[PDB]
Amino acid sequence: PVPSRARVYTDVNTHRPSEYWDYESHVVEWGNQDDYQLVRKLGRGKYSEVFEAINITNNEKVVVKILKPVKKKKIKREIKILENLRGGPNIITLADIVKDPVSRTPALVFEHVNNTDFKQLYQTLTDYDIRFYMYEILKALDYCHSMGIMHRDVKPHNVMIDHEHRKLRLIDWGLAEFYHPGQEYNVRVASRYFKGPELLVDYQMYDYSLDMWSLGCMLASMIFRKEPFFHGHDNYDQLVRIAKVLGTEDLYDYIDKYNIELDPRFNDILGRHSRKRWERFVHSENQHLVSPEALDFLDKLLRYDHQSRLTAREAMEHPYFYTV
Ligand SMILES: NCc1ccc(-c2ccccc2)c(Cl)c1
Ligand SMILES: NCc1ccc(-c2ccccc2)c(Cl)c1
Repeated sequence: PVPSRARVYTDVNTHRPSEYWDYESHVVEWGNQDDYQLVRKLGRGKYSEVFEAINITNNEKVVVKILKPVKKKKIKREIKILENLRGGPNIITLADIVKDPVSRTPALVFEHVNNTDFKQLYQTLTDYDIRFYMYEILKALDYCHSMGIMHRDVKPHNVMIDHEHRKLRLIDWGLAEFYHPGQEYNVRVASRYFKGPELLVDYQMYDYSLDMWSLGCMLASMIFRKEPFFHGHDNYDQLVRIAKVLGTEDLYDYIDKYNIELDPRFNDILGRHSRKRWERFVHSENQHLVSPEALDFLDKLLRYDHQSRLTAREAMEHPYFYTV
């Protein structure tokens, strides 16, 4: 394959000492698990259990994410990234890191967010509310990309919103990684519906722009009330769903530009598809959320070529946000 490099924040890690990005060498220090009283279970993740808790020293609510220690290197990575990003705009705050002695289990302690339900959001949110929260996510992405970090798991479940206080936090940094120009990354990242074409075609030299594709998927589902927008049933079918909207001609131009070898599993499923106009997804139920500025902004995010997508900073300057 042909090499690629990010158009922005290309060398931010190159120009910092190893301590910043070498998470494997990072020394993790535990807090006191006895400072936290678990209140209730909030839910269960792939390799984690999330609880609402009280910090008994200051009577503040916190969230405790109990990790199933499957890979130590991955836990060190999440911790180092959370420490590096601590205090950034709309980044979840890691308040503490604790361990249970007997069970020998690590846990991350976060600021608590009174999360407004997803199904309770996409019907009451206005055109303004969509622009407002999209801009809040862009603040978090431009910040983490400026800090040389790709989130790699942008999706609705990883965006906590306290609607009453118009407060947004980008969470679950467990798949995040440091961007190093020329580095070949694992493509088995992000959640199916939000995976960029780069991942689906096994193009490893990707960058922060992967997050901009995921953001585009979120925007499309919100303005069109079609959740998820690209409904793949497996990773191969996910590319077919994208190709049914973006068309197969541009898919091959992308493969040719980067000299990508297309997996034989695509042979019988990809077919031939024209490019669809964004206006065809407009209906009576969603027309109050769609505007020419909304469709122009979406068109500039949902592009096969990872290099041709708007950066988070370029996205923030789009006319779609003139009212926020
Ligand atoms: N003081 C009550 C209590 C008990 C166990 C844990 C715990 C569980 C798993 C991993 C780390 C800590 C915590 Cl956070 C609090
Ligand atoms: N935690 C679920 C959820 C629901 C809706 C949105 C949203 C809101 C406005 C614009 C785009 C997405 C987000 Cl960011 C998260």
